[PDB]
Amino acid sequence: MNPFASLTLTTLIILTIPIMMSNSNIYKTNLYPNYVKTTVSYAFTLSLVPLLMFMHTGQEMIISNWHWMTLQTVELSLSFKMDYFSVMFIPVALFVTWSIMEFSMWYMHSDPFINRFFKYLVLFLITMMILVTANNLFQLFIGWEGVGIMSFLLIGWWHGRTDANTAALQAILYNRIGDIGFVLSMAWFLTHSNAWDLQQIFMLNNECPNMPLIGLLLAAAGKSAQFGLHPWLPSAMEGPTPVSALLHSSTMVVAGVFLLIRFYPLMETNKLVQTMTLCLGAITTLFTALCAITQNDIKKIVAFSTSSQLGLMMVTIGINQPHLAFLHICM
Amino acid sequence: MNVLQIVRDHWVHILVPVGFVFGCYLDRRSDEKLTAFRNKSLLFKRELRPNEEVTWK
Amino acid sequence: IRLQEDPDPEDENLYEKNPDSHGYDKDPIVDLWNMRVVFFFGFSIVLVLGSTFVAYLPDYRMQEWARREAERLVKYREANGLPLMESNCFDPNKIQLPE
Amino acid sequence: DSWDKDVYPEPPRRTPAPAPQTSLPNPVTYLTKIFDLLVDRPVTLAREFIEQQHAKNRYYYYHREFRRVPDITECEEKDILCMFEAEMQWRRDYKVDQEIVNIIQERLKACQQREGESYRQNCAKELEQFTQVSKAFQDRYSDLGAHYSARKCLAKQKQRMLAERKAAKEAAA
Amino acid sequence: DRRFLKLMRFYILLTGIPVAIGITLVNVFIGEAELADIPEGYVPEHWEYFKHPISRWIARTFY
Amino acid sequence: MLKIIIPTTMLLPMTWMSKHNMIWINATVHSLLISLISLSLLNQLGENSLNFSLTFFSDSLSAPLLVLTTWLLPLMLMASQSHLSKETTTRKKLYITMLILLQLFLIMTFTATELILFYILFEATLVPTLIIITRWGNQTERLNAGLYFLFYTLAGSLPLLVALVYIQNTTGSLNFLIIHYWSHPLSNSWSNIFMWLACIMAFMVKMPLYGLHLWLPKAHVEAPIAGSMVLAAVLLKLGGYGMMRITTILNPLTNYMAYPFLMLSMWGMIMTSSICLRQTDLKSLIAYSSVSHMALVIVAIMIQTPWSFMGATALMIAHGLTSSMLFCLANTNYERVHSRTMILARGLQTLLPLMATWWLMASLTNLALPPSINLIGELFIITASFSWSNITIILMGMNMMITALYSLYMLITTQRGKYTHHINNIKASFTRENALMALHILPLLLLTLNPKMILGPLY
Amino acid sequence: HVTKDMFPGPYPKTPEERAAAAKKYNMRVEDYEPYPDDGMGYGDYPKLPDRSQQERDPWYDWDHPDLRLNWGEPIHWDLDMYIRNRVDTSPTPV
Amino acid sequence: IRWTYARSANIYPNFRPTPKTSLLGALFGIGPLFFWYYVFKTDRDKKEKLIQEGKLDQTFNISY
Amino acid sequence: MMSGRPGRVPLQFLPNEARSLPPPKLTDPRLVYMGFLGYCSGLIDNAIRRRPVVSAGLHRQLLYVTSFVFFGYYLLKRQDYMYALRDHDMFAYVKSHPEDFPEKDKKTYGEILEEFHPVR
Repeated sequence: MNPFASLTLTTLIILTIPIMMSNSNIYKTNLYPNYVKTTVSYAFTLSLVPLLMFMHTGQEMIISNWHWMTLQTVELSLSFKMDYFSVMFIPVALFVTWSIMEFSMWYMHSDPFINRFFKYLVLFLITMMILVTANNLFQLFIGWEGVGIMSFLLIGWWHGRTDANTAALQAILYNRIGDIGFVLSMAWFLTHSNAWDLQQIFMLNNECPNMPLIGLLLAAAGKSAQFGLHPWLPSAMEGPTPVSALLHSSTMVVAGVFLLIRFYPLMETNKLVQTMTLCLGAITTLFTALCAITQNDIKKIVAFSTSSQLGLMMVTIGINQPHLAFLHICM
Repeated sequence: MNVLQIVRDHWVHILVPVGFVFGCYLDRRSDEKLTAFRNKSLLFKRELRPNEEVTWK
Repeated sequence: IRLQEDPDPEDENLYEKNPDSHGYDKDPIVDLWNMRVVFFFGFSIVLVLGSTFVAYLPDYRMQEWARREAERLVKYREANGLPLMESNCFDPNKIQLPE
Repeated sequence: DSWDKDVYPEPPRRTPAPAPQTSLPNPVTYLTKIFDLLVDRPVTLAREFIEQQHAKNRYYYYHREFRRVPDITECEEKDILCMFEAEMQWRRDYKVDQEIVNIIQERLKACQQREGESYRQNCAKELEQFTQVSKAFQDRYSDLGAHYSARKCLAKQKQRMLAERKAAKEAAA
Repeated sequence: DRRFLKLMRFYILLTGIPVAIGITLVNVFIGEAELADIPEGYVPEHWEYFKHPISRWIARTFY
Repeated sequence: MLKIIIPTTMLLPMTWMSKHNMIWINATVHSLLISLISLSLLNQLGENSLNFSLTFFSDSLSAPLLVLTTWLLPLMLMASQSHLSKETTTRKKLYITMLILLQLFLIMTFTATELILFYILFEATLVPTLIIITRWGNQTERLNAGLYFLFYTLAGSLPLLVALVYIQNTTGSLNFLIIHYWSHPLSNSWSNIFMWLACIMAFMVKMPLYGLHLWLPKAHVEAPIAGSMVLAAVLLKLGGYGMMRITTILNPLTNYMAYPFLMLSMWGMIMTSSICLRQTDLKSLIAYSSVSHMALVIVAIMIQTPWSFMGATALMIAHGLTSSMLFCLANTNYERVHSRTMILARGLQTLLPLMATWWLMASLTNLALPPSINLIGELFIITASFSWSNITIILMGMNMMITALYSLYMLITTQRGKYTHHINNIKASFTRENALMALHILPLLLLTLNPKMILGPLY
Repeated sequence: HVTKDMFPGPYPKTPEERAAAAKKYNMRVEDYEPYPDDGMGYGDYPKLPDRSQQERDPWYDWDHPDLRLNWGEPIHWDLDMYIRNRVDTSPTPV
Repeated sequence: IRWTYARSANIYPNFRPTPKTSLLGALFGIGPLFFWYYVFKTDRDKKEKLIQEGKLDQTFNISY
Repeated sequence: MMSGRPGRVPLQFLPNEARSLPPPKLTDPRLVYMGFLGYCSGLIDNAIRRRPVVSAGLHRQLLYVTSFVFFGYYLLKRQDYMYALRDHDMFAYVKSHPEDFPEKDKKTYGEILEEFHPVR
């Protein structure tokens, strides 16, 4: 317990250091993309070690250090729950971003703001890591909106791109539709369960999570581009090609799915709510793939496939395959 | 070095600081007006030590 | 033209005759002095030392005392076989109920 | 630790001592070893400076006390002196009662991770202990309103106590 | 726009690093205090019931 | 509080006999000093309000508003420097006098002990703003703007005066401490409903409430910029500070007659936010945005829950910093383009880098990114409203979604896109308005670090 | 530079005032057609074609190609939801 | 300026008390408030009717 | 509420009976505010007369403040006299009529049935 949890805290702060150097205007804007390479590759390098003891003894814990709000009966503090899902996803996420922005250095080089560009991928990375390394829904909400507004800015990378602005406008709009269920779950947990941290909610034995489960389902539906909340994910392809090999490639879209497996202790309780997931996931698999079957693009088709895939793992969540779904996401 | 202008320019600049200390003078001209129950609330009924002769001022 | 009025003067830009100015006023020497003093007072001790003042304020609403006193009678309830906290804030014996 | 198990009960920790029968030696063991003696060692002696500097000049801070005053029940109507004392006493008791709920939630939450997947069967004791505290809290301070006061809680306590008094006579039949 | 940004950090750090140095120095040259049982014969002053000496100093001089 | 009152009134002689060019420097520096002195008011005990004097008292509700006013005062001082250059010195000092007088009345209002004394300075703020709105406005309609703003507030103010003096004859005192401590249940007698009513529409007319808000779009979009911030940032919140006060006695009536105003508000922000999305003038959006944000506060106070009150306080302070920023932001564009049409100056990111940021998180704080205090106030309202009624969630959740819809819309229709090639007067962004936005935004993130200071006395 | 005659007037009834608003609003006499007089307050503003900015030809030398508008020409009362980013009225093959 | 002035100023001078306008004024006026009044009143009455005898799920709710 | 009370000698500013009351203190904020009224009146005088406002003829200014404090002083002495008379007939009539102001016993909070309205 001397390694692992401490190492994770080291990993999630060293990724912020590029931003701290960026805002300090002491960094050199020329090699900053390459400087970003070294940070992400190193942050990936220190991301392997937290796996080692999890393979060894499988220890899991929650880090809650600095108490933010007391709010009478409900104390609030920044808190990361490192479990199976979070621990091995960080190297998977870290390895992906290091490679994709390695490619993006050669690709995304004919633009004046490549320094500002690579900084934005960094600002996605800590928001996504805030989401996955979370212990109460509010921090996950912090990452949820952070990546959503991050997509808004990244999709609209060309502020003169009218289509990208519309896609970004649709990008957050559908994402805010998802948060309506997040807010619904947020209110129910603070009222019926009177808790925000993940641990208490699961073990309070909320054997009537009907409305929260719908709220959780709606949240994942918006984030994971379910039917009715799908078209923003294809729309995000309008931005630069690396941006399509980014947040919406396979990173941000699965955040809602990660929320679904997160709440699997209570997710299995209601067979009804258990059902409607694999339904909507199944329709996405057919419909989005059907659109990609007769189509005239490359990124769009594989974007439609991603939504079809994004419909796949949470179908398994609908059939109570949480860990298997998470394995599928990383694959 | 032009004694007239230096005071004339900055003589208005002390107006707020003197108001502050004046403001701090008279708001605590108020406590001795509202003495009433001193060390008389049983929650803070503290026996006066011989060294001092007052709870607060 | 019954109303003899001067034409609308074009708005002046602070940087035409004073490119290095700070957009505060016309005369330069006080324009820097204005900029020096607002940039001083604003983001300095009003902001920084103000932040330290609130962050390092003394006990605000006494929650450290709450925890310290809470731990004391948490032990007391757990010591002499008592529930951590009863259902009546005020002792039901002193309250003289009607009828 | 400064806190004791009577306040925060920490379940005892056991260590499943390994047995690496595999040909390859474990990579974790020296990975934690190197992490120990390249990071912990500089900060251990650095902390020794911090602990020794605290001993060089150790001042003191005490705990604020509160002498109990008559309750609102024994306080006088329209008398602003005594019932203010009871009011403030009631508000402090509310703050302590809020923190009692905080501790029992902290103890309960600590239980869940300690038992891991066995939280369902091995956290019932802490859950019911919090449950009765929360139920006692609900009839104590809940539903009072944003403008809660000692007299408002006393009315709630009297309302609950007269309802059960009527129920007790009903149960007597 | 760059004149902006260096003016902030200069003026922010003008009192930024000194108080940052002062707080860190206090934490490693005076530290904090420890709990007591209120030794009899001497009532704690208004600033005694506090952990951080800066917080004690703030209450000492102003509150 | 005279340690704040005395220096504040001392700003008048100093600003009235300073040099013809030092009025801006002198007023800005010492107002900031007052803000630093006012920062000491953040200290609050457990539940005892700081009772400095017989006629002045403060708690965790008054001080955050108090600091907001004092911190704000230099912000219009720097904002007004732009368009007040072309004026005579005597009239310029008159402008400063109105702002300082407005500040002085604000501090006395929040620190007032009894309701009648609170009422006198509360309303007294109408006079300084009436001169500011009318005398120094820009367009013909400002004359109709002042009357609309004056009568609307006054029409509700007078019934409160009758009810307030009626309190004194019945209870025996109007002091807030005694009223709350001697609080008694209010009967449901038909007279008591109007008794309840007369103490309400005074606070909700200036909130503003849905229906009784038309002065808000007719004043804020039309007042001078300096008057625009103080109107939106604090003056609307004067109803909030009063309503937490007056609700201590008006119980248990609030259970019944909250309804006709509740869904009047609950359908309100969704309706108002829809209007914001479909504006044509820039400042009209933020004005319509302000009432939309103010609407959730009305529900927060009226529902009478401790969580909502904390959410009411946090949203109150957060909205003030926000609405001041966007109004300042619109003023910056209006000055160069000499209009406030939204699509007149779309696509200015390519020419305004730092502004495009100042658009960015100002709108994001309007979108209320986590963990900005806007959500902390907003989310607390949601939990309180949900505990009151589950079906509440869809409405204001849909509202904050249509709130999200427009809150990027001017970002798209002012910064995103292509410049207008005929426009050639967008000069280098002056540090004055530039640094103005910095002083707006940094306290927002600074308060985000330690929000525990702005949830009011219920925290 | 501004006057009532070129300001938007009341609802036009007589054909001469239809021509009067025509020169003010910068169309021809036959190109002026105000909204229905149902009391909605539209008045003298003409009912321009229910089209969107996406329908506009990109190749034409627009004075505002960012939204495909030209200086001086009349614009639509409901232009705001009928611009390129917002709802579009362009034909669909199906 | 013709669009803004007609979209902001010249609606009331061209406004008419036409029965149609009053009709759309009525159904979009008091209509929705009475809609949500009944909905929330019905929800509150249906919600409240079980609190006074203990038929709700409130055991783990001591925050409000 | 007082022009009909017995012994009220007409057209007599301050009764000899009133001299038993504390004279207003010179520092009295009510009194010093009336001095400011004299100061403000002086500035108004130079404004209409087109004079150097603050720095204009001090003799005209100093007369205004000196006059206002004086007529302020006796008005403040008459202030408390009438209020004292209001508080004099207050208690003498209370003692003279005891039965219409009965003494209320104590019925402390522990016994009142006052209810709690559920704020939900």
